[PDB]
Amino acid sequence: MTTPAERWGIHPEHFWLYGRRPRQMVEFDEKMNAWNVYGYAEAIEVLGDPGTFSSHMSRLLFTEGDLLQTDPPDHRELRKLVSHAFTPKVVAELEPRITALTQELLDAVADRDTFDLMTALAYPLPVTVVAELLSIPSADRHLFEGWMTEIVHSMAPMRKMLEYLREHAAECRRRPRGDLMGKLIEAEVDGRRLTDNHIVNFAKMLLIAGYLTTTMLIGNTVLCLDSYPEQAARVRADRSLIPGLLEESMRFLSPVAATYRATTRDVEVAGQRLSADQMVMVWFGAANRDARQFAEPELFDMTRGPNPHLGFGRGIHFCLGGPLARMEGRVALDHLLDRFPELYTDPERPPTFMPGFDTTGVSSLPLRTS
Ligand code: HEM
Ligand SMILES: [Mg+2]
Ligand SMILES: [Mg+2]
Ligand SMILES: [Mg+2]
Ligand SMILES: [Mg+2]
Repeated sequence: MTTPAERWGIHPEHFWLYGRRPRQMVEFDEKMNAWNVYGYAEAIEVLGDPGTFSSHMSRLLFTEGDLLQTDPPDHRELRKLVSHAFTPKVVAELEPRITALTQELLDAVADRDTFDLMTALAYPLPVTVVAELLSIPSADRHLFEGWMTEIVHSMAPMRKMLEYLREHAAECRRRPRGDLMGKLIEAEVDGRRLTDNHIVNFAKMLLIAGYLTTTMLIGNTVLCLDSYPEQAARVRADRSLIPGLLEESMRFLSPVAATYRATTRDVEVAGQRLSADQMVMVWFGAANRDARQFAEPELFDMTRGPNPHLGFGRGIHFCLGGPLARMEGRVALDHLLDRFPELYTDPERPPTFMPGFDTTGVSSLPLRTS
């Protein structure tokens, strides 16, 4: 069966998408001036040692409040403080709103013969969750819909969004409430109250981290359903397969193909000697194709497994929006299949993908009913 990668030429440089093995699981590149980690076990080792493999990228050369760029102990405190807003409890509380939105979005395309799934369902979806968590007024949510689209399209839309979030942080200081913003106002990291800049960077981080990759998740999954008809038929007849389907979609096409790490000391990984102050690229996409961990990794199999892929990552930085992303993917797919009995890709209007080399996901997906 022809994979999505072979059908449309998804990231030809991503050799693992075409069943090709890396010569070594840890390889240095002179052109990139960075170490590449391709193996599953080696990835877990790198991700499991944040003291050696820092997340603070500025070391190799503003980021305060941004969890992605923060190491322990500051990371430990800041994550612990915001953890409550990402639990399965918050997932269940937000589901009816996202369900309603999914219905509304699919009402618009219900009678269409052709439609782009990305612009119809995938793009106008993920903002709502983050907007709810950041207590963005419902009237200002359209602004974030526009801003996030522009940044995806390509500095100017980012400037306006940061400008809004600065005043939003100052407004929430005048309005005390038991939400995520309110807890950030009363928060203490390193024995110090977080300034507006800390909260702005956190808000910016959350918006970026909760948008494009969720969009890629929706796109990639439908792309996989179109490539595997026998498996897609089982999904329509058994909707309880959807959670497993989404997990495999992330293994097969990891929206975040790689994350970045920086060495703090001389370290040996898989016999390779890494020097201090060097960039390390941890390829989630490559690690998800490791046959030492996954049986027949070249095959798409929704029935895995359990499926311990690295699409959400691994370690202390493990995706906080993990539970929220799976839910958003589930609701989007379930209702999409309910509304459209038949969905097909168009050879005349082929799907396009994000150019980013550290990503693997759909940018546009034209669909037809017959
Ligand atoms: C399917 C879509 C998604 C993908 C591909 C994805 C990818 C990731 C990955 C791989 C990490 C770990 C990063 C690392 O180790 O360096 C992560 C953490 C994070 N994610 Fe998820 N994610 C997704 C959904 C979300 C959602 C729904 C949110 C929230 C709205 C979110 C916001 C974050 C934030 C703020 C972090 C940083 C947490 C930390 O550093 O402790 N991402 N995202
Ligand atoms: Mg910095
Ligand atoms: Mg700086
Ligand atoms: Mg099949
Ligand atoms: Mg769920």
